[PDB]
Amino acid sequence: DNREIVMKYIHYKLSQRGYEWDSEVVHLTLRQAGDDFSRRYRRDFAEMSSQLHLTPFTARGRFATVVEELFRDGVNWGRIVAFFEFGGVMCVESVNREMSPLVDNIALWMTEYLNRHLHTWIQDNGGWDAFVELYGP
Amino acid sequence: IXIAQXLRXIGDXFNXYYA
Repeated sequence: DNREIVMKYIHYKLSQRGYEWDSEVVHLTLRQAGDDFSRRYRRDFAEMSSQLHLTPFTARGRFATVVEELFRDGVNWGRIVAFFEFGGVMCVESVNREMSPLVDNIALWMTEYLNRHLHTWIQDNGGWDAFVELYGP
Repeated sequence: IXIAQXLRXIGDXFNXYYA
């Protein structure tokens, strides 16, 4: 089930920067994945927090905007990873720009979008064990 | 929509480079 992965992930990316907040298999290669995916594209992610500009009055709207565009023409795993890392970006500039309540808010959003927009694709395409298989190393 | 299209691109490149 979906609300769990978001937590351990968000909690992982927040923890691995200095901040503390609020079977077990997929998680771990979803962390090795995010981490490799972010280093994979460090120079591309730098340009991202520089266009983020997060205020709570805009947070919902900022998140919606991106997520809908990212998955507009379809889903694949790479996109799904990119989604998790983006949640991680928001959750961090929240804590940085002193908005840690958002971190709770962003978590619910990520979860509402997994369950109400991405679940079907993951089921119709092998579940998360499918993913682990593919990421492996 | 910047920011999202160019996550998309790298997402899709990743999903390539892992095909």
